[PDB]
Amino acid sequence: SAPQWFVPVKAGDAKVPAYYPTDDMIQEQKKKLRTRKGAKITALDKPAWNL
Amino acid sequence: SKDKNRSSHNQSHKAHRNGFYKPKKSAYMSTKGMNVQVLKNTKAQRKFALAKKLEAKKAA
Amino acid sequence: IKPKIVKKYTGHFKRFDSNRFLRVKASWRVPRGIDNRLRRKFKGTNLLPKIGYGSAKATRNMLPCGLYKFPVRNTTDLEMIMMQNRKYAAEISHAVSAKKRQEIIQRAKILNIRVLNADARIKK
Amino acid sequence: AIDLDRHHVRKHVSKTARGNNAYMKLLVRLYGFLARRTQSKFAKTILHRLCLSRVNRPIVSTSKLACLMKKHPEETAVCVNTVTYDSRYPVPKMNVCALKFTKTAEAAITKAGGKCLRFDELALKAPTGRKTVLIRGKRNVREALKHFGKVCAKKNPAKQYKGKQTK
Amino acid sequence: SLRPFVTIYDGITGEAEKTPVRLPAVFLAPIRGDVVHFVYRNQSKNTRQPEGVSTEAGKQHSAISWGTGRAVARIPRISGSGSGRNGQGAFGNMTRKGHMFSPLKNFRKWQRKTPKQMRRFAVASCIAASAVPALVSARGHHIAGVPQIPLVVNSKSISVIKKTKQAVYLLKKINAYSDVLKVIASKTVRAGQGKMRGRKIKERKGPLVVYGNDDLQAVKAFRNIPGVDTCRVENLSVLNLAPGCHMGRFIIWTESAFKKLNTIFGTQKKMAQGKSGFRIAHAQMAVPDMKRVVVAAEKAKLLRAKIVLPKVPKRANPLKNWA
Amino acid sequence: ATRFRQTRRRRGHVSMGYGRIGKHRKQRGGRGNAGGQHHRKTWFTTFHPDYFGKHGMRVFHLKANKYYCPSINVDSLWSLVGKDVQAQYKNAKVGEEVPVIDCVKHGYFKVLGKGFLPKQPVIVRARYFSEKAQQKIKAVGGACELTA
Amino acid sequence: MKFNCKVSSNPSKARKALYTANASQRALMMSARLSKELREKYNVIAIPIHKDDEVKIIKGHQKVAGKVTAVRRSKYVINIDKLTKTKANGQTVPIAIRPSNVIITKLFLNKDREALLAKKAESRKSYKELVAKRNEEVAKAFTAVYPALNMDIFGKKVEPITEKKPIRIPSKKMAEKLMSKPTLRAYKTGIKVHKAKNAIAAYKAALAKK
Amino acid sequence: AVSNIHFCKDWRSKVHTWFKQPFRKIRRHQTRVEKAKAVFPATI
RNA sequence: AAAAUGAAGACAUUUUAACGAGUAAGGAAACGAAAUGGCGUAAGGACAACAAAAGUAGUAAAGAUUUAAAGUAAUUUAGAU
RNA sequence: AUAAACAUACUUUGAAUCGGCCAAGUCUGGUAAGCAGGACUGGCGAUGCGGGAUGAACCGAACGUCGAGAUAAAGUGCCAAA
RNA sequence: CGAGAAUAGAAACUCUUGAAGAAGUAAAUUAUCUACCCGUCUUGAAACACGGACCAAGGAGUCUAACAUGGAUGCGAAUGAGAAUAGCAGGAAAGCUAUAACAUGAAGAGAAAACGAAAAACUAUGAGAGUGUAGAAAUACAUUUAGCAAUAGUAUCUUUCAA
Repeated sequence: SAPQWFVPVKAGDAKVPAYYPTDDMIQEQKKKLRTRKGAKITALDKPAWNL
Repeated sequence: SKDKNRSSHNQSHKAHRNGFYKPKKSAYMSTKGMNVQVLKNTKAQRKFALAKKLEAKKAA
Repeated sequence: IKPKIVKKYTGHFKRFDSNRFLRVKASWRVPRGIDNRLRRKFKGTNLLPKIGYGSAKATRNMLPCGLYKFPVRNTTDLEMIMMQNRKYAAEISHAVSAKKRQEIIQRAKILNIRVLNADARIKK
Repeated sequence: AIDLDRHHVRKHVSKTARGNNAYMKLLVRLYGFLARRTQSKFAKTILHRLCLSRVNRPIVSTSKLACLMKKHPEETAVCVNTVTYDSRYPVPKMNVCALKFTKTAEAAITKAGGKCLRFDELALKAPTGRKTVLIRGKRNVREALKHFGKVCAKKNPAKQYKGKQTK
Repeated sequence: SLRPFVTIYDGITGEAEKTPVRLPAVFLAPIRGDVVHFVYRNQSKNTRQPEGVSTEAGKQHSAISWGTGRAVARIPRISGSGSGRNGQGAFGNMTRKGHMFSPLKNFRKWQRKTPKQMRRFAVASCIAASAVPALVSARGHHIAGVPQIPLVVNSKSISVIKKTKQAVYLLKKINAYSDVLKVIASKTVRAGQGKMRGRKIKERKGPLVVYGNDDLQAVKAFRNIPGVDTCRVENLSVLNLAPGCHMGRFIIWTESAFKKLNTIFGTQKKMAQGKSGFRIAHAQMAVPDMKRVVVAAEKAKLLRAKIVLPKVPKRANPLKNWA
Repeated sequence: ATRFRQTRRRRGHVSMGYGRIGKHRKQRGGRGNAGGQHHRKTWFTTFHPDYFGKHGMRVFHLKANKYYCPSINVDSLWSLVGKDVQAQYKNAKVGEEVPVIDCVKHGYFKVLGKGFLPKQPVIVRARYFSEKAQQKIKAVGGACELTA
Repeated sequence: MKFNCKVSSNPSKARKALYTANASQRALMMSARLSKELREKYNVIAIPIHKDDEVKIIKGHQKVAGKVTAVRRSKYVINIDKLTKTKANGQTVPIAIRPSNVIITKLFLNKDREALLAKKAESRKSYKELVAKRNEEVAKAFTAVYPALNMDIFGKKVEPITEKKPIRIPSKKMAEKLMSKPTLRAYKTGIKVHKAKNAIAAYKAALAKK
Repeated sequence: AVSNIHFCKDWRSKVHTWFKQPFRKIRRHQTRVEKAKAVFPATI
């Protein structure tokens, strides 16, 4: 398995080391930023705790 | 050029920085100059007791 | 994530009388005079470097981007921080040619390392 | 401020092996760990004596070990210092643990049927210390101590560093 | 003392000999870096040449101070007139074209003494470190491919080496050419005023070929190879086995030199023959390992359990805090 | 090592660790042992209280070779031949061969009596002997020999 | 290394003897190499240059071929009729060329170059027969110890010993405790960097197989 | 300790330094060898 | 200062508590829980792309002028000319 | 009774210093002195900060870098916070 | 009414501004508060005390020798013998080796002649090692044993008119 710190990226045919995989087996992952969950939706009748 | 002769100012403060060094207990237990006859009796007994103690040591 | 880097004094500790005489440089020197206005810590002139001015141990020597500087001279020197790309930032030395700079700049993109000299010695 | 009698200054006790000896560093590592875990005053003592300076760790000869081990037949003398050889007197059979053994002292102890141990073996065999006798050499036998003080003193005169026209 | 075996290789064919050789007892001496530093710090100064400024440099004037009452300082001044030199500064240390501070004399102390038994202690400790692959590589040697870190070659293969093409061939067979090429590829030029005095090239250090008394004709072949230095087994010193005070030099022993080691240095129980009066020292620790003591103490149920410091709670105000 | 001196640590201090009131001047009371009886008399009284005067008779030309007499105590006699020989002749007595300790051949002329001898007969050969030296050698069952 | 104690390895003394050398030693210094056609005819590598020779410039801006028109030994340079520059007002001046940037393609041999070339040729042959006698003597010793091998092995490829016999020595545990902090930290970082490189290589191989 | 140092004269002109010592050995050894070659039983 | 942990992490570890003014003067180097911690000048011996071409350099060194960044500070780092 | 284990006892080696000055519910010589000389303690020297307009010593109080509050000497018509 | 305890219950949010330049930082100017000339001798200097017009480069605790303390190192009744000097490989101001004169020490006192050390020691307090009980987390007591270093005091012995 890949190490937690290894996120392979594609190389534009530029020089690569021996250990770096060739881009045909490298699949990009979309950059992720958000990590918090939005507010839950509750009943129209019940009030929010933050009242 | 007359100078100040002497002052005791700050002398006591200096003496108490490292306080009055009391003598050790060994100073109070010296025996030089004691009574002549008292020392003779003490030497006689210490010689007598040592010889007896050594004699047992050689015996055993 | 990035901690709040707090500096206790953002100015410079200039030498005494450096503003008045051009032979006295601005590099700090503690005044050792017997009547010095500064070493006696007068009002107005009482600004001296002290250990209390030091910044927090957590954020010391940390660049504003939130990473620690790491000088590299070639592409191999980048591999020493490829495991810590979230802590260290590369820094191409001032004597590295423009040809070797492209290899360093390209390789760091492969290894996902932030380079602070990415805009150095660029051609016309 | 606060009226303290005196301010905080470093406590004048050594707590590591002086110098860059790799093996003495490990021995302090071993006994600092043993004293911290076992909480034995023997390991605390050995650790403290391992961190003294060379002048404060005086030698103990085989004659002194023989006399102190006379009524301790099956015991392991433990002295944290170099053990020299007293060629004037014979060496009986005994087990000694010491930092270093003189070439002649090791042969004399071995040839008599005894054993020469190191401190790592002693910790392996007797970590808390059960059949051991703690021994240290004499400190006042140094010749430097003769010249300390005032040679004009009426009670305990010094000994007059020799020099120009000393009679 | 089981003293594990050491294999001897053929330099030409690459074939290990059928008769192993026991490791000499000199490879188990304590590796004291502080003792080596004391000896190397002294011995490195023994090659220095005497130097000194001219005894009469800056004192070749008949100058005297002008004195006070002339609005000029009291430093002595050159006598006469008619040139720019007259009336200028004089012998004084701060003046131009005068003598300096306390001038350097050619009878200074150049060479340093060192006791013989301390010098022999350092060589034994430096030989021991040459058999530790971790210390050898950490010094800057490429020993990844060599078969045995106490590298020994046959005395038969050594006797046939007469040209530098053969010595290079042997160095390739025993996988020792990685260090030679590291020196070749990394040769450069000195940075500073050392080039004026003649010191221009600055090369690295490579393998050291230690040979015996029967390999005096193979020395000529190895000498021209860049980054290869040869030494006789008897003439070893800290200047060879720890250049720059970094112990752990990569050494290529020969069969004649490897076997003479036991006679030259002796064992930890036998006095040396080649170096009279010297015996290998015993380390402060019989087994320089702490794990075996901890587990035995653990097995005897003596050590307490590991302690994690409790989290000391922060101070609260009971009058204002109900909890 | 000039970089470990105190001059490198006192750079920036004006007086270089010698005082402002009392400067570092050329002399501090004279050159050499000057003023041995005038102002450094408290020094000589305190630390060398017999420096000035005369004692004993002069030897116009001392023959230092006539006083040469290395000494060895009785307890150290057996170390001249070693412990291997000492144990080998351990069970000897009058009548058979007993080792001879040549003190002179080892550079020792006089034999003194200090400490205790091992309980074995021995023949001690030396130039001079002490009263207690001969007593201890003879009380163990041995003999004393003269030389030169 | 240099083992003759008469000659000096001092750069400053070497340059001084170059500037102050007389005309006799300046001629033997400004030598040029013969071309292939001339080398094959005479079996001589290089000879001191001479006027009216024809040379061919091999290094510089213009690799023209001309005739030697001036052998200036004070400046240590030569002149060619084909390499000139116009001196602004119109007259052309020759361009100085170092003799080590040209090769001779046509000699000017009157009577003593012929004697020199014969002497230069025989010296080459005489040394060759001496080197041959040494190499045979060196080879005769090699076949006495390794009768099954021939001396051509030294010119071909070399196969390293792949056997990896390890040795047990009771100091490898202490290795980490015998380095100073600067060399311990570098040693540990090299281990960490090497391990991570192997981790990436292992991951790549798994992807390649799959 | 009372010091007794005799540096009150011009010791700088009295200093003798041994920089020729490593070449006395080569001189004496070579001459010693030269004697053996000339007539061997003279260096005998 | 005391407890805990400790072959290598790292920020010269973790926690708790007390303390921090200063002329003359002292605290040399080394010492894993380190018997004060560091910056700079020049030269000498090593190390510097670990897989057989192994620190930087005419794709622009040293130096000089400035703009910014790191450090309480000595100073260091980088950009532009 | 109270305090005291980073308590206590020190040993060795050594630096600088022995021109001092001020105060006072103190003294001596003097008409007197911001004079000369002493006993006890505290300070200035070596010392900045708040107050006395200003000041080597007076009053409060002694200083790592900052935030928030309660204060000390002393003040609250304006300069000047009250 | 109600402590302990047993049994069940519940906290995840909004708005504004920011590559049309947020927060921070820097430079210049302005405004409130604030700031006497550095070095030095001195009880006391911003002083109507002296040196200093400005800038660059140079500029001052060093070297040799004897002793002592002290921290790291080797060996240890020995240590050193890189005393001269003599050999070895290599070509070498480097390196290696030399049963060795001597230096310091192992014996001390006396001006010197003449001498030259045990009762195989004693007493005191002191480092360490166990067992049992209990608190009960660590730890606190009872008891058995050894008594090193250090200090002090004793006998005994060598030398001195005198220790």
